[PDB]
Amino acid sequence: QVIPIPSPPAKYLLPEVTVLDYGKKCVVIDLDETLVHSSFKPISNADFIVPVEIDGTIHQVYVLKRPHVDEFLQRMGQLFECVLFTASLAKYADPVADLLDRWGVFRARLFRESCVFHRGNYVKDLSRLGRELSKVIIVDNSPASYIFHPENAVPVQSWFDDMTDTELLDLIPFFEGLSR
Repeated sequence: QVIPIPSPPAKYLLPEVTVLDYGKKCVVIDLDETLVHSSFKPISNADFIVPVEIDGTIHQVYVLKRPHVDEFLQRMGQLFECVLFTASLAKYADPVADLLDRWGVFRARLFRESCVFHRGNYVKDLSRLGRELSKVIIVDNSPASYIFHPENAVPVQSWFDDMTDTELLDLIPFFEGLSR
């Protein structure tokens, strides 16, 4: 009581759903190989460059945007409570999301701290979100991420650099139809 006790830990990944989000499915979206592909190998046509300090030293990260990601994120931001959920380091993923999400589309961003190590893999345990599970969808290229919840996952192919990819555009009418 004398001096303030540090903040007591939340029991759920997300806060309670806000007003503008009542009645909306929660869509958990992955970052790496889902929305973008990053390397440390320099390329001339990167979409973003992000400097990341690890162990006191600066790495330049080169980020390519999967085709149609802007249009996809824009429409998802209109229809759902969107949550970025990655097993990537927040020091990397956060500044990337700042450049990618220019429109307040993501209600929340969850990184490595929100993933659990299970038998070689980093799992996104959807029962921890604080949301109705029949009202959660996961958009993620790595089935190992959703090992506990494969019924909530629409299959998403890993994306590296193929500019003919249209999976995010094809996701739009799928998600519109289940917005109903």
